[PDB]
Amino acid sequence: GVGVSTGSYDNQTHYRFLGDGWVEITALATRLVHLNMPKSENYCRIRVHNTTDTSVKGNMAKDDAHEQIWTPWSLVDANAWGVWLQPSDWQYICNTMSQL
Amino acid sequence: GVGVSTGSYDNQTHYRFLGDGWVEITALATRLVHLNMPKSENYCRIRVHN
Amino acid sequence: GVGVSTGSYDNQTHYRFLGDGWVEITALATRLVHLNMPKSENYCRIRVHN
Amino acid sequence: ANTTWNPVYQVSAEDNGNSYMSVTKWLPTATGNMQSVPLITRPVARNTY
Repeated sequence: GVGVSTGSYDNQTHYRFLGDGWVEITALATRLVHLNMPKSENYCRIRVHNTTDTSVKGNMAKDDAHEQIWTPWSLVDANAWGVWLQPSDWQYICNTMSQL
Repeated sequence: GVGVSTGSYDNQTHYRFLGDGWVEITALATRLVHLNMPKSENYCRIRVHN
Repeated sequence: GVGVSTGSYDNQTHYRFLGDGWVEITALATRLVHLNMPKSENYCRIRVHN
Repeated sequence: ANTTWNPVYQVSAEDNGNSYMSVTKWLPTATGNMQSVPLITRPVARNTY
């Protein structure tokens, strides 16, 4: 039942030369996540309207006026180039590959 | 043995158009229940008369 | 020869559920037209300049 | 099916206001409070003869 792992850790990057100038680059990334019990038990419709800047005549761009809907759910969005490849790898790609 | 889930959560509603004007509507609903140890150890025949 | 209709009147709209969320909507429309003998016997190149 | 010429009554959600069909009625609050009010059942018209 419980008491045994259910996966494997691997955060590397393999390069498979498919020849003809094309190369298949597979980027594996594994990380440890930390989630805490959300404070908002239910969906909230908080309305944020900063006036410390909007009220001023000079300040116009500092308009953070909006009304979002805070949900009790987190999100695992790893849409970042640095969260996939390795610092050294990117150097090789940009210096060699001409498109990706 | 113990230490693993035994189900799945799904509280949606799907619409399957069976054509001819009729549509099969399937409504799925999942919720978390909270039960406490009943105070009455046995069956009681309480008589309420306001 | 002449003295008998050559068509049928129907100005309704039928909905055929093709399922999968898509529905084929057929719109039929029939009307009576009234045409009068054009005044301009031939093509005219009228120039309007208010 | 639409067997009439004049549009039949429907159930819409008017903007946030005194209107009963207000959206805020079914929308969360700054804290997260919510409420479920009754809905208009049988909105479409039916001829009984």
